[PDB]
Amino acid sequence: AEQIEEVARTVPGVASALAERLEGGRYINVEINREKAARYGMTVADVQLF
Amino acid sequence: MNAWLQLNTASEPMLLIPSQALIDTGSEQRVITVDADGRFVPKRVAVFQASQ
Repeated sequence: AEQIEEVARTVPGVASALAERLEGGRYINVEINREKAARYGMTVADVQLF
Repeated sequence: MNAWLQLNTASEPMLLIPSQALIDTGSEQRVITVDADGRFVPKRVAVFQASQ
């Protein structure tokens, strides 16, 4: 879609061309550590509440 | 009684920019530099730490 979008703008009659991305999303991952949490007697569910 | 302690600590000197000025996509961090011409040119940067 990225290539097609740019060839599309080279065309004489086109004013704009934009292909929506399927994975341009941003994430903040909280990768919970079972062994680390267990130390404090916490389950994954326990941590996730925060 | 309860008491709230606020601490301020200074780090080693590092390049300082605002936080909204930094883009982080997980595998790369970048800022958008403004050129002498006004041209907007991207530049890669290495983040040390951040606060406030």
